Amino acid sequence: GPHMATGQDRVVALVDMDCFFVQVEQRQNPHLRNKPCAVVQYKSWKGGGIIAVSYEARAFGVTRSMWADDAKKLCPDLLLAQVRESRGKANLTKYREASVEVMEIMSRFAVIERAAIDEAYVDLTSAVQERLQKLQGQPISADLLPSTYIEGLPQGPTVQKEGMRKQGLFQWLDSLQIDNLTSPDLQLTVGAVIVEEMRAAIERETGFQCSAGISHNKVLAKLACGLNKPNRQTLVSHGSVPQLFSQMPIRKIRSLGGKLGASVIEILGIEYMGELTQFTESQLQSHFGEKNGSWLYAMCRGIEHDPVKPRQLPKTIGCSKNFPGKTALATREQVQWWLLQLAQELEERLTKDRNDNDRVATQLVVSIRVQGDKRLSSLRRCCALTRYDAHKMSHDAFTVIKNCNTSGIQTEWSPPLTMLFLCATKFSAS
DNA sequence: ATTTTGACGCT
Ligand SMILES: [Mg+2]
Ligand SMILES: [Mg+2]
Ligand SMILES: [Mg+2]
Repeated sequence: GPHMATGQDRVVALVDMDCFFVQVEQRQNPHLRNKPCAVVQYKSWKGGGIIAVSYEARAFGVTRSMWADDAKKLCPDLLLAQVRESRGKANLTKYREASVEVMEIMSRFAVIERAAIDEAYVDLTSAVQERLQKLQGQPISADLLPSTYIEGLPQGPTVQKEGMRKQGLFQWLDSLQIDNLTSPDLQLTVGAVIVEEMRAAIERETGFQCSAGISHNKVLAKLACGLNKPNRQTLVSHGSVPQLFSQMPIRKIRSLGGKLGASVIEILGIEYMGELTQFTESQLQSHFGEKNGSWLYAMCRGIEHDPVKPRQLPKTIGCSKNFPGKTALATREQVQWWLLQLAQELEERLTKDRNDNDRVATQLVVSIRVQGDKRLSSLRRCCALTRYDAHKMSHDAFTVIKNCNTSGIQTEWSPPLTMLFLCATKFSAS
């Protein structure tokens, strides 16, 4: 009891831009605003592959990883914006630059960890301490939390969505003990006030709306963020965890959506995160390894210690192209031309990175796939990156892969290549 | 024939 650590030491937020690439295109083209629309890359094969979907289009069943032609079957009025194509390939620069806009706003409020192009974790512990001092024991008004849900409320003894939201927030604020500055529930509540202000700043200064989760760690913040989308934020308190986890499929927790979570389900014969509490830490370690076992033992109790890392910039700058079916590169000239295209985009992005961020990549990673291999990568080789020169980088990549050609013939490349990937890594200050 | 990314853990 008195020594049971409860994982209530931090306030952590996860901010997730709503249907991000779609909003970028809708800001640029007002005709797309408030319409079923999607972002598609390429157009020739089946109308293009959808990679982002507005909530209006999601209502028709349109999803990511859908061909545009099939999406149009579900949603005949679906509007489409195409990813830019440069040097023969999709180019995501517009979305990377929009991401920078949002990340730089978030960084004015607190230390952020860039988790993906459209999401960042925020460590709000210190900001919450400061705001609690500025308030002077003053109660927190519902008006400070106009888009916040309290997960698990209302409970106990209106039929509209905003009405339920307000009833739950009222119950929460009515229970709060605002005079105890060390109360974790109060700390989370102030965190949510700050996140309201952060999301308001993002929308005012970029036009982009986002959702957010506020809790005591990254996994719960991420889970909370998805509970009320779009354009809303959700507070998941420590006390809400038992009910929340009692019917939460294991695959919904970050890192359990794949083979490990499937093994948890199969080996333990359970379905819901909360069912994990009935195993000892040693039992979970025995099935899933020392680190996974300890992590699961604490996580099913709502506890995790993974820090919000101070990293606003990506650690790698990469570019890749698949060559599916019959487009597979079967000649040396082909391989060299496409290595050059990838290397030129990489050089452009690298030079911009060096100017903006005072750093230089030192390693070039080359990865290829050969036809007939279920693995995403068939071969991954590194070499030195000493000069931001596209021709040199393409030559080096060719040098490190050229012995993969099993063909005895001079030009022909066998087996044909279905993927090329150049990645700049190992940055150093400059 | 989703494609094009990005981070991290294992050995
Ligand atoms: Mg996201
Ligand atoms: Mg998103
Ligand atoms: Mg998504």
